[PDB]
Amino acid sequence: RKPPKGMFLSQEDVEAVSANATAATTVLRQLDMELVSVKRQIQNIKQTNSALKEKLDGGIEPYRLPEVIQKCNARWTTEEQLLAVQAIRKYGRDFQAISDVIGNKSVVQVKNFFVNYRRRFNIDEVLQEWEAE
Amino acid sequence: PSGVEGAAFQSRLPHDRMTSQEAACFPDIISGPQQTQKVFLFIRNRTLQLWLDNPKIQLTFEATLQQLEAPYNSDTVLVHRVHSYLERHGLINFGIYKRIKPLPTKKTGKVIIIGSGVSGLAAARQLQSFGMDVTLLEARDRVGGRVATFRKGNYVADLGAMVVTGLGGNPMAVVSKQVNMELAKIKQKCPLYEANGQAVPKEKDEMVEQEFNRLLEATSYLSHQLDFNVLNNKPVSLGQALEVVIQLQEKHVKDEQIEHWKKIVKTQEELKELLNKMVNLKEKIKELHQQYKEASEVKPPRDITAEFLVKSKHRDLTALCKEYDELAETQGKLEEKLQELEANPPSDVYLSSRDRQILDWHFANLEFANATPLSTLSLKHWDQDDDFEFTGSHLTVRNGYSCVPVALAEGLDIKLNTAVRQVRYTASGCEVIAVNTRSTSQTFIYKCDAVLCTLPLGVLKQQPPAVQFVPPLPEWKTSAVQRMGFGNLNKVVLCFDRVFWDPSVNLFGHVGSTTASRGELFLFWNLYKAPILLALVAGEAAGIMENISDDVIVGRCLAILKGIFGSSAVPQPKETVVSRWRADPWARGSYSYVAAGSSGNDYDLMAQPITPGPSIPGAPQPIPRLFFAGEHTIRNYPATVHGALLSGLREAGRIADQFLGAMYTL
Amino acid sequence: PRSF
Repeated sequence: RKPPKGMFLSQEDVEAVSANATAATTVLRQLDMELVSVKRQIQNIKQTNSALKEKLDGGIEPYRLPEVIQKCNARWTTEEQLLAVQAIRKYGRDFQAISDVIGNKSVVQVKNFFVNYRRRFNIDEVLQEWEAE
Repeated sequence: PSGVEGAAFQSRLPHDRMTSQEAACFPDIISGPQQTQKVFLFIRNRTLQLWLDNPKIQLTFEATLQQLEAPYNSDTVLVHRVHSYLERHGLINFGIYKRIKPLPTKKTGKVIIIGSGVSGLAAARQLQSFGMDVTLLEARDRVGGRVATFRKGNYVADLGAMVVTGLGGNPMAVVSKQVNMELAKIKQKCPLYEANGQAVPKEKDEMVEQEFNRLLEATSYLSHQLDFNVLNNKPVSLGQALEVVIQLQEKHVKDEQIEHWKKIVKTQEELKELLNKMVNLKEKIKELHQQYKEASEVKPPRDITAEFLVKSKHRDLTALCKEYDELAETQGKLEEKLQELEANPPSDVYLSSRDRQILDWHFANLEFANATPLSTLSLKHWDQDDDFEFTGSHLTVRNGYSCVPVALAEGLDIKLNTAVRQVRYTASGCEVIAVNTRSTSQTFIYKCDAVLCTLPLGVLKQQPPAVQFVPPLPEWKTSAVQRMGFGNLNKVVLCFDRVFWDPSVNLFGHVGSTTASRGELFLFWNLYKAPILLALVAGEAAGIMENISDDVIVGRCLAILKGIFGSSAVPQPKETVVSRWRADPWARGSYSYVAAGSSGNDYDLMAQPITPGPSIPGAPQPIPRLFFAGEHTIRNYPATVHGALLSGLREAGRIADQFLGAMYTL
Repeated sequence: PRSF
């Protein structure tokens, strides 16, 4: 039913290497060229990729910033209330960033904020202008 | 196999079925009840066993019936019909046996046999055995034909056949018992030395051989499973197919490198897009720092909008620092993936030149077996006789294979030095016209009832004809002769004054330099008592070494021996012999092969006899007068000595049945 | 057709 294992033989293939005299030598040069083609294409992205490596010298260690550790509180100092309103205008609904900006309020205290002070801060409006960007 | 059933196997017969030949002789039984067939089958097997168990004495009908048991020794016409069939077709009482009932003095009918080669002798011994007047006409000054046996002093070396292919069902097994032939086995350990004379290591040696046997099966798959058996009208040869399989294996090695490196490229491109995000992000990060610093440079206490900018900037700076860290996470993997593929590549080449050169020796051996270059061998049929292989070690004949034919020639009328030039066969008999090979003017005429022709196929194929048939052989016969292949191999005999090779190694190779010279002195045999080394020239090289003096050939032989064993251990050989089969005019070749465009069917055509036309128009169809025997006629066991022998026995029964009358079919 |  099937060849020896490892040997490759195929109706499509066999016809293509018999179709004429040097139809053998032909097909084995479109593959020797296909090979060199793809082989220097490697040294040339291997070359490009080397440049981009040089530009990342040092990574971002100098531009990094220390982590902030601060115990998450419950009351809303009027300071923190105002950081909130300005945060809702630059971050839309990304509560994660909004909690990160404040740094002391639960992503859910943030959600709670949205409904409690909803009236006295007009976030719908504020939010509607966040959408204007 | 053992018992009565071993006799059926040893006689090339199914122990539990009636063969087609037997049905024709015994239609009553094979069309009859299953019980009768089993009785017959036993009586057949049991008689074979008797003859086999002691083949130096005739097995008479009496001796047989004696030693059967009832119920089998009850029906005595069934035992008589079985014994007579057996004896007629050379299944019992063939070869060299002591006659219990001396052949009657008055002969019946007359038969000329052309050639005292083994097949000729076989039929001739059997025809005389049947009480017929048998004369053999031999062109040479010796019997044996292709079984030659160089003899000078203590040296003995056959230049023709030299191996007995295993006694398991081999008529030669019987003849060996019948005639003492020193039989030695052949250890199959053969090491192959390279062109430089350095022994090939087991690694390559075992590797290539496995790949060779792997390429062979590949052709058999091209032949039977893809029906790749015809190309631009010409039928496909084995050589052709082996090339289309080595090409397709070299193609595959490339397709395999392409789609591997093409994983590298794709992988490297993935990296290219990743480093472009990472360098454009270290830019947003560098710029963002300039802003958070600057925004932190506004010392407190500040308005709540100024404080928002510092915290917000420090956050998008923490956001973009999460991103850039997730991307040098992804960068790590890709960097390691590349390092994998780069140092884990696939096979670079299908076959090294040194490896393939070794392979070309394995193709030399295959051109040895079939005595012809592989381009010629029919792809579909070259191995059609492979089902009928005997079982057992292959052997050699230490005293020379010449003794068998000579023994058979004992008691036969052999006219040596007698070159048949015209065979003339007519509705009323035949006359054979021969000359004397020494002074050719001196002409001979032989009249006879039937001519059995064991002319070598190469003789039959000579253009212009070396033997004229009158009337001409019919087209169905001469087309068969053209189509069939008759090839060539030669041997060189090297006689030294001392063993300087490995004495526990019967045969050792030499690897050629080219594909074109793969056959040229590619194999050597220590086979004999004396210090004799045998060199084989096969393939395309056989036909070309015949144009080169013996010294030039012995020259090359020494050279290759020399490098293989040192230049101070290989002395000049005392006596040297070279054959030239395709040059010999009585062989024009070594033996036959299934050539492309031929089939096994041609081997049967060769064996059909020729029935001549009626002399007086209106007369009834005559008797067949011209018969054929020999290596190229036995389709199931060709190119061999046993095949020849079987062909000879075959025609003797066929000829006898015709002129003596088969009274065993009633 | 394949020897030894």
